[PDB]
Order: sequence, then C-alpha cells, then structure tokens
Amino acid sequence: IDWTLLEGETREERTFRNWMNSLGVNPHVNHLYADLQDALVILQLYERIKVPVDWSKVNKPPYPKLGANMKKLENCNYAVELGKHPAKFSLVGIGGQDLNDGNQTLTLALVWQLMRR
Amino acid sequence: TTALVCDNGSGLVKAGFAGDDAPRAVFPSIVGRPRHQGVMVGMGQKDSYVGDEAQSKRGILTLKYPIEHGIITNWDDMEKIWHHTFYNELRVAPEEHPTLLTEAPLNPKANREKMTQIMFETFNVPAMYVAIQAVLSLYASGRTTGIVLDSGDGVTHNVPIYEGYALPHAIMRLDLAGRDLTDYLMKILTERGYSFVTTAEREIVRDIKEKLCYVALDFENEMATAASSSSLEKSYELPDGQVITIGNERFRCPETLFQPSFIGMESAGIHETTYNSIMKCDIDIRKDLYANNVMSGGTTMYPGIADRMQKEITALAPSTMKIKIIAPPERKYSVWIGGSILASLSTFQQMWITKQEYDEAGPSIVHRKC
Amino acid sequence: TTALVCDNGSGLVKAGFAGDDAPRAVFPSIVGRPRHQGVMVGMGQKDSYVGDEAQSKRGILTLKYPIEHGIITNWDDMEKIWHHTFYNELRVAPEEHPTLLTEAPLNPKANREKMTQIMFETFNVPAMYVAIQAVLSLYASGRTTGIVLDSGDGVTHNVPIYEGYALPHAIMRLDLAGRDLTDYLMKILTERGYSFVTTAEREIVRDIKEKLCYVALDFENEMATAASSSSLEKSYELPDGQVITIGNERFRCPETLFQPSFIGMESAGIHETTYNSIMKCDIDIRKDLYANNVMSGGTTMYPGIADRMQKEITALAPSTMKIKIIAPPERKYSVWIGGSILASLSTFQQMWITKQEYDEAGPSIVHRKC
Amino acid sequence: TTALVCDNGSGLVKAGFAGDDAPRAVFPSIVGRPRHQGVMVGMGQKDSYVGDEAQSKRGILTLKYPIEHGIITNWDDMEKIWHHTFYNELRVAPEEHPTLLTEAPLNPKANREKMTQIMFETFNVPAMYVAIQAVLSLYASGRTTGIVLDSGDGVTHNVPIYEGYALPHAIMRLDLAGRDLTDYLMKILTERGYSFVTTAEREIVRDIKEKLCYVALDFENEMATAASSSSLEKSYELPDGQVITIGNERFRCPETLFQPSFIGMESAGIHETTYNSIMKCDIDIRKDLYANNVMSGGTTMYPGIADRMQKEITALAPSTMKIKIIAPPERKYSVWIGGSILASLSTFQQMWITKQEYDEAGPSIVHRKC
Ligand SMILES: Nc1ncnc2c1ncn2[C@@H]1O[C@H](COP(=O)(O)OP(=O)(O)O)[C@@H](O)[C@H]1O
Ligand SMILES: Nc1ncnc2c1ncn2[C@@H]1O[C@H](COP(=O)(O)OP(=O)(O)O)[C@@H](O)[C@H]1O
Ligand SMILES: Nc1ncnc2c1ncn2[C@@H]1O[C@H](COP(=O)(O)OP(=O)(O)O)[C@@H](O)[C@H]1O
Ligand SMILES: [Mg+2]
Ligand SMILES: [Mg+2]
Ligand SMILES: [Mg+2]
Repeated sequence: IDWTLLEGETREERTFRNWMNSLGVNPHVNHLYADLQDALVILQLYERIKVPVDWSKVNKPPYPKLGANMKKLENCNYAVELGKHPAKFSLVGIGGQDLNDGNQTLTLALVWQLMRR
Repeated sequence: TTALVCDNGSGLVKAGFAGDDAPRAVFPSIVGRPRHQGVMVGMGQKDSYVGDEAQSKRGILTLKYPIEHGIITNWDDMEKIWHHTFYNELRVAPEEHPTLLTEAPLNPKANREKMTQIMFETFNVPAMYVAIQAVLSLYASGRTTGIVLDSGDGVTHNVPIYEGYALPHAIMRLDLAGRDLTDYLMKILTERGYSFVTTAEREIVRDIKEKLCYVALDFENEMATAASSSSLEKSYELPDGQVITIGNERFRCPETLFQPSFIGMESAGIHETTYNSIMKCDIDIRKDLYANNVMSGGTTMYPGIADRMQKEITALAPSTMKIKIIAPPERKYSVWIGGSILASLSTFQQMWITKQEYDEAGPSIVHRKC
Repeated sequence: TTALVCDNGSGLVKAGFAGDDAPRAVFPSIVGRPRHQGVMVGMGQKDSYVGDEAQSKRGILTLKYPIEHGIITNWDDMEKIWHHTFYNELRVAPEEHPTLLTEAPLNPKANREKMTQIMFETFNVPAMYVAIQAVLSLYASGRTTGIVLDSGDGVTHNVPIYEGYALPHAIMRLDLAGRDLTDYLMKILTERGYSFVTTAEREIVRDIKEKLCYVALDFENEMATAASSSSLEKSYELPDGQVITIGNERFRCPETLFQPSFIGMESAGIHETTYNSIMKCDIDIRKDLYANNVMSGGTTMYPGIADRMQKEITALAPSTMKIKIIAPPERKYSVWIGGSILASLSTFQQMWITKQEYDEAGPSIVHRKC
Repeated sequence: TTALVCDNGSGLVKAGFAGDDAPRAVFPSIVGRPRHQGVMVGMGQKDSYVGDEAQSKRGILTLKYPIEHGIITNWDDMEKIWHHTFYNELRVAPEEHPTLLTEAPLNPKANREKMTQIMFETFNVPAMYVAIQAVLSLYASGRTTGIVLDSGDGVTHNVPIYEGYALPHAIMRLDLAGRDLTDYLMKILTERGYSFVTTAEREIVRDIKEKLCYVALDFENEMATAASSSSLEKSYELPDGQVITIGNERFRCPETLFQPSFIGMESAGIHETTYNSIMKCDIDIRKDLYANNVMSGGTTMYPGIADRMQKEITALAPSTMKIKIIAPPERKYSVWIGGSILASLSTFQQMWITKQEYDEAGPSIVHRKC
C-alpha cells in the first residue's frame, strides 16, 4: 500500500487520498485536485454512502477528442445534482465548473462531508 | 467540543476555532450573482457566488454586501455565507461546535434576535454567546482597563473600559468606516479622469486604498507638498494593463475620518469622538483611559494613523500627562483573537447561551444573556 | 435518431451528423440556371443547378449566391439547397433527424422566423435549435472564455465570452468577408489587364484568391518589395489555357480586412474591431479576452493573417500584458464541429425546439428558445 | 460690454449673449473631413467642416464629435468650433466680450484648467466664468430650492440644491444620454433589417429617434400592445427615398434610461438615481427636493417622460407625500437661459475670472473662482 509524503500536501488531504484509495476507487487517486476533475471518482464514492447513481447519464472515461471538456462538465454537474437533492448536502456556491476547474476549497468541502456520511 | 469564533464583519468574514491565535478563514462578506447571458450549456447551474469565487469572476457578476454599517440588510445572504463558512472554509458541523459571533454596540435589538433565531433554528448548535467587538479587541491586547476604537468596514465606535467595567453612557457609534472611505475615493478619482461605477471596480478602488492610501500627519503640509512638488505621485496598474497615477488622493481619502465634512457629514473627527467619550467618563478613570488607546479593525491600517491619533489627542489633552496609543500589528484580527481567548476560558463555558435556554426563552434570551 | 448539423453559410454549406468530427457534405451555396439556347434535344430538361453541378457547368449557366452577407434573399433557392443537402448529399429524410443550423449575430428576426417556419412546415422534422456561429467556434476549440473572430463568406463578427457569459453590448458585426475580398481583387485585377465579368469567372477569381493571396505582416514594405522586385509575382493558369501573373494584388486584396477604405468603406479593420469589442467589456475580463482570441472561417486561411493580427493587437495592447490568438487548422469547419459537439451533448437534447412547441407558438418560439 | 453665454454641449452648441431669452447660435458640435477622392479641380480647398456644412455634406465627410460624454478629447476640433461660433455664427470679437461657459459635475479638473487656459490664450477674453449646467437650469426656472436632473447628449446628472445651497455629497453623474440611446436604437434596428453604420447615418438614426421615439408609461403593456396590435408602427422616409417602419423600437430606445441593463450597464434607472440623490440629502430638505423636480436637456424631449418620471417617483415616494414634476418647454435651452440670467446680474460682475487673475495664478485660478 502507498504510504508516502508528498512535497506539498496537508494532513487533511493525505487523509482524503488514503480514504478514497482504501475504499476501492477504480483509478489510483494521486492528486485530489487533478484526479477529481472528471467527477467519476465522486460518483464511485456516491454509491458507497448509499446514494443511488444513474449510470446511463454518465459519460464513460473514453472521451472523444471533441467536446470532452463538455462531457466532463456535464459529469460534474450531474454529480452536484445527485449530491444536492436526494443526498441532502450543504454545498453553498459550489457548481460543476468548480469541480471541473479543481477548486480546492469546494472539493475539500465535498470530500470531508462524503467521509462524514 | 471546540468552540467556533466567527467574527463576521461588514467587509470580511473572520472564522476559526477557540484557542487559535489567528482565524482560519478570511474571505470577503459578499454574494455575487451573474448579470450577463450564458449561451453554452452545462455552466449556468450556479446562481450565487459567496466566497472568493465572487471576487475572481466579478466581471460577469454583481457584488452585494449583506451587512451594511454593521447592520444586516439581507437575511437570506447570511444563510449562504454562514453555510459557506461552516462547510466550505472551516469544514465543521455547527451542531457540534458552539459558535461565538461578534456584534457592534448600539445595534438595534431585532438584528441580534433574528441572528440568534436563524443560527439556532438552522445550524442547531449546542450553545452560543454574543460579544462586543471592542471588548474582544481589549481581550486580544490583554487589558481590562482602556478605551478601544474599533474601526472596521461599516462601524467606527469607542468603548471605554475601566477594571473590566464598561461605561454605556460613554459609548457611541459612528457610521463612518472604510466603505465610506472607498466611496469618497471613487468620488474623488473622477478628478483625474479615473471613473469607477460598477461594483467590481469598487474592489479595485479598495485595492488602491490598501496599496496607495495613507494618513497625513499634517493635512495642509501634505497639500502644499503635493501641489508644489510631485514626490507624492504613485502609480497603480489596472487588471487589464492600464496604469493610473495619484499623488493627492492618497491622503485625501483617510482624512475623511478626521474631517467627516469631506463626505458632507456633520460628525466630528474620530480623535474628537474618543476625546468626548473619555470626557463622558469619570475624572478618576480618565487618567487610565488616556494611557490605554487600543486600535482595531481594517480601517486602522493606514500609515501614519497612530501618530495622528497621538498628536490630535495630545492637542486635546490637558497638556500635563502623556498620551499613549496602542496599535498592535494584529489589529485587523484583534476581535477574533479576543473572541478565541474568551471562548477558551473555562469560566466562559457557563456563559454560553445553551439551546435549552433558547427553546424556553425565544430569541430574546440573548438580550439578558449578553 | 441522430442530429443533423448543417452550417448554411453564404458561400459554402457544411452539413453532416452530430458526433462526426467533420461535415459530411461541403458544396458551394449557389444556384445555377441556363443562360444559353439548347439546340440538340435531350439536355434542356434540367431547369436549375444547385450543388457542384452548377460549378462544373458554369460556362453555360448563371451563378447566383442566394445567401448574401448571412442574409436570406431568395427563399426558393435555399429550399432547393436544403432539399439537395438532405436528399442527395446526406441522403437522409429530415422528418426523423432533428437539424441544428447556424446563424450569424445581428441578423434580422424575420430571417430566423421564416426559416424556422419553412423547415418545420416543409421538412417536417421533430425538432430544431439555432446556434450562433461564434458560439460553435468556441465549442470547437473546447473553450469557455474568449472572443471569437468568425469570418466566413458573408459575415465577420466578434463575440466576447468570459466564463461562457456573453456581452451583447460588446458584440458587433462587420459585413466584409471573402466575397468582398474577391470583388476587390476583381477591381484591382483590371490594372494588369485581366478582366472577368461573368459570374462563372467570379469563381475562377475566387480560386485565384484562395491560392495566391496572403496577408502581409507589414503592408507598406511589401509595397516596396513588390514595386522594386519581382519575387512576389505568382502565376495562375486559366481553365482555358491562359496564364495570368499577379505580384502586388496577392497581398493588396487581404489588406482590405485591415484597411476597409480600399473599397471606400468607412469602417475600421478587424484588429480594431476586436480591440473595441474587448474594450467594451468589463476591465477584469479583458485580460482573459485578450488571452483567448479565437479566429474562424474560410476567410482566415490567408498565410500570415495570425501574425498580422497579433502584431496589431500588441500595438493596441497596453504593452504590459500578453496577446495570443488561436488559429486551429479546422477553422473552416469550426462552426460545424461546434454544432456537432453541441447536438451530441445529452443535456442539449432538452433545448431542441420540438415541433409541438412550434405548432402552438408559431415561428416566434425560435426567438424565445434561441 | 455684453457677456457671451455659450453652452458647449456634447451634441449641440448653444451660443448667444447675456440677457437674451434664447441662444443665437445652435449648431451641431461636429467636425467633418473628406473621406473620398476629389477628381475635379477647385473644390478641395476646404479640409474641415465645423457647423451645419458638416451636416449638409455628410455623405462625403467623416463626422467626429469632439466632446464625448461632456469630456474634452480633441482640442483642435473645439478650437475650430469656438472660432466658428465666435466669428461666423455670432460674428463678435471674444477679446471684448467676456465668455461664460458651462461644465458638467464630476468633470476632471484638467479639462477645466485646459479650457480656461485656451480661452485666456487663444481668444484672451477680458473675463470669464465656469458654472454648472444644473445651477443654470435652476436659474432658468427661477428657483433656489430643488433637485435638477440634466440630461443632454453625453451626461446625465442629479444636483440637489436647497435655498441656494448645493449638496456635493448627494451629487452623482451618469454617462447615459441621447448619444447612447441613439446607439441602442441602432443596435436594435438590425432586427427589422435596417442597417446604418456610417457616421453620416448616425445623424439619420438620431433624427429617427428624435421624431419617432417616446417614453412608455408601462413597458410591459407597450410590449403587449406592440406584439398584439399594429397601431404602434410608424414610418420614416430616408433621404434617398427609402421608407422604414418601426413599431416596437420607438419605446424600447428611451426605456434604457430607466433600464440601463439594455446596453449591458450595471447602473440603475434615472428615477432610482434621483431617489438615491434625494435620500442622500437631509430628511428636512427632502420635502422641498421632492416637490421641485426640474429637468432639462434634449434627452428630456421624449413624449411621456414626465408621466413615467412622476409614476416612478410616486412608487419610490413614502406614499404619504406629494411629488411635483417640472418640465418646461425650454428644457433644451434651460442651461443657456440660466447662464444668460446669471451673467446679466449686476452682482455676477465681480466673480468674472479676469485676465489679471489668470496671469498670476495660472489655469488653476478657475478652481478657486469656480
Ligand atoms: N491595508 C489596509 N489599509 C486601509 N484600509 C484597509 C486595509 N485593509 C482593510 N481595510 C479596510 O477595512 C475593511 C475590513 O476591515 P475589517 O476589520 O475586516 O472590517 P469588518 O470586521 O467590519 O469586516 C476593508 O473592507 C477595507 O475597507
Ligand atoms: N486558402 C484560402 N485563402 C484565401 N481565402 C480563402 C481560402 N480558403 C477559403 N477562402 C475564402 O473563404 C470563403 C469561405 O467562407 P466560409 O467560411 O465558407 O463562409 P460561410 O461560413 O458563410 O459559408 C471563400 O469564399 C473563400 O474566398
Ligand atoms: N424630440 C426629441 N425626442 C427624442 N430625443 C431628442 C429630441 N430632441 C432631442 N433629442 C436628443 O437629445 C440630444 C440633445 O442633447 P443636448 O441637450 O443638446 O446636450 P447638451 O445640453 O450637452 O448640448 C440629442 O442628441 C437628441 O438625440
Ligand atoms: Mg470588524
Ligand atoms: Mg461560417
Ligand atoms: Mg446640457
């Protein structure tokens, strides 16, 4: 199992990464703000906190070279929508573009709450 | 249960945990909404911008301050702002952390009651307390006797304290602070051809404040120097690459504090305000109040403010005993530091407004418990 | 089933299916009719020529560009062109394919209304949507912020976009494009003794322009190079065997883009138009607008156009910050690529103008939905 | 001798003599230069067109407005305009007649200093003075208490005055006037297929706006009337014989005054600006300020502007107090009438900025004397 200290990383982000790695995410999350931009890992974490996910609305990791950014933004928007209504999260001012652009504050605000559930 | 110390001011929001020496979250208290039209799909899902996202995308957003002159105008917005503070910035559950919030003196009671009701019925904390910003600023300085001039974004007030005893009859409140200074700066920038109207440009004007404005020790001498020479001219670069230069408005804006008539106000200067506050106190305690002048707030960050305070008060002094001005480098977070110190005290643990007291006394319990 | 993406331009028509990376059908937007007398029986049964058959038989036909400056002049002609595109080029029945078409900004509303009414009432499609060519250009580049310089055969326009939010007040349209450049080359070709009057010869001169014309980085020294030397001379062979030579008209023709006064036009160059469009936006978004300049269309195919564009903007820049312009090689089909991307999006399927919406709201539903 | 009262506005120049009831010279403030090639000898001796000769020959001239939003940008053009209005329009020597000009509030000081230097050095008039347009508007109405909302061609500003005392802190300037309305009308005219892009066509668009636009009492009811019935359509004939018809753009153009978001501006409507200005004043004088709402300028010539103004203030009024609108028929020349009245006063003869005051104090004497 990977137990290493990065050059720049708080203990909170290390706990986040270790939690998602130990929970069995399909990719290997090495950076929080560089691997969650596609919102696929967030969707994978969603069913493990008993939040149903409709995979027919999810774009697969194979992305066409045209409109891939639009597909990733759609995935982030769907993840936010799934977290809001049926999941009852407190995410004020957080949108799909924030997760797509890797906003650290709003991404940490979502992951720590995911471990809360 | 680590107590929360959230000092939400008119301009900035200061939040953190009791025991820390510095707030963990310092973001402007703004709510941003788009004013343009989005053409592509998948991006217009966000309706409001609360934290620094409003500051970053301010070009396509309109900025509104939910707190005006230490008085709430838009109660819907603090729900968003407080949820942001609790979940995005601090990332803690309010239901487990009792939160200490601050309030300016001579604030209408409905504000405090509605704020207590909102925070209890939405965030469901175990307990609460409301402390005055000036008292916390004295807690940060480790004093029990003195007069604190708290000048933040909307409220400038003086609170004299002697041996831990306050004098409400000697406490006043001046609604002249950094926001009015920014308004004056925008008004006077049109003299050089620099026009700023949109709310986004107000942030640039506040940046010009914080990078170019200073308090003149002698106003007429600085006018003479600016009119005769050109050494006071300073250049500022706009975000789009344009460069503006100001040499006189640097000290004209902060002088509105000493000369409220600059924005057409009949009030006197802050030095005169604190002198009158001390005159409202006992003659036996005026000696200690002159020797303890503690500053706080972002408005006290102009260069030369402390020397001008000393000069003006000594001019108003009986000319026999010395004047002491205290301007710690942590003035902007003195209220938060004092709140953290107070919430960390074991004696203060019995002063919290527990939820069972609220459930039986309504929002009015804060009036008797604070 | 699948969405049709057809870019009905003034000169060329780009058509295909959603999800494709390039339009399937690209033929000139012309309508050809005979202008001679048939003497042998068996060839006069064809009344009009729509696709490439008009171009191939142009020696005995008159060529009409029905779409002029992105404005519809002859509705029966685009009826024929759309029937051709749907049945002979794409060979798909419109009644089961929702079709996404493109439209230039600052286009009269009657155009969009009549086009919506016609294509629902003639082609009986289930749904429609109308996208902007500049928006689809940014879709092709995969960008959400920047100003688009789309210059096709009829319309050159700029649309500033920051975080996807467009500024209608900063959007302006210029009616100078490749057709006007071909006409100016026609006007300046008579200096060397080359005369072309027939609309068939218009396509020949357009072909000459698409091959020998280029944008000069510096125009006045190119004047000296062409007048003093012969290295800029280039030869083109006419279809009937004759060969013409142009050395100065190669780069004088594209200069009308930056010098509209060549044709007696009072408007400014494309660089100045882009500069004014950026300056009409918010100061905070101007940095990103400069940092993202997208050009598109077949008119942007002249060699050296991007270098001249960046040099002119840098001269117009505040000289402190950086300028770069995106010049992809799919510029001629960027609008179609963006249309395919948009129509392929799952979330875009809800904004198709359903035929039941049309049947109850008239042709005016297209204004509310687009 | 006789003082000269010249109102150098953004769009029109009003000139005459002190004491007169109407200006003697009213010509557009434009400078025209040829934009074509002269091929017949003996006609190209004229290079600049200042007065109505620029308006009459605009088909071959480029029209430039020297004044932009009441701010001076081209100094040679206004020197030509002043020479014209002094020697051909009024045909009087400036060196003998003191000249009284007007100036908008929140105008950069360099403008006033340079203009003062110009008319002490180019025309070297014996005396001069600079007064605010709003003050002259109150002088024309014969009032000493009230708020003045002046809207000309470049500047719209509110100036409240109580018993002859002005309140600078309640004065703000909005850069939205007839020129911006003409630009908006041109922008919305392309919806009907009417395109006018040259500077000569700008005057035609302005003429159409003047003779066909009106202020809607209720904007949404007018939307419904225009979209339902055709009684709002009106016809205008172009100089070449073409006739255009507009039914909805008539009242969409003036609505931008109350809805600046039409042109993408974050500012509020003129009614809200006046409400804020009155609220920025003392509550004791607000009673007289509301009952004295004096407007002036060519922008106040739209039909129904007074009724909409009254309705908006009444909606913004405390609902218990009376509002009065003053819209004299001489609003377009109210500034000039007030200037003539002031310069005809015997008491005003001592505030003239004499030549000797300038010769000792530089151009800065105007700031002290005005
Ligand atoms: N370096 C500075 N110089 C001058 N003024 C400042 C500076 N920093 C902040 N301010 C002013 O103080 C305000 C914030 O002060 P603060 O103590 O945060 O007020 P509040 O607690 O009411 O939000 C800012 O909005 C600005 O107007
Ligand atoms: N390599 C080239 N050099 C110069 N001009 C070109 C080149 N390729 C295309 N063009 C011009 O661009 C035009 C194509 O514009 P287009 O994008 O098809 O307009 P629309 O989008 O309205 O159909 C043609 O008329 C042609 O004159
Ligand atoms: N009857 C009218 N209806 C609508 N607009 C008008 C009318 N008359 C004049 N205007 C507009 O008012 C403007 C006149 O501005 P003006 O008051 O002359 O400015 P200044 O006072 O700065 O010279 C013109 O630009 C014109 O477009
Ligand atoms: Mg504070
Ligand atoms: Mg095109
Ligand atoms: Mg005027």
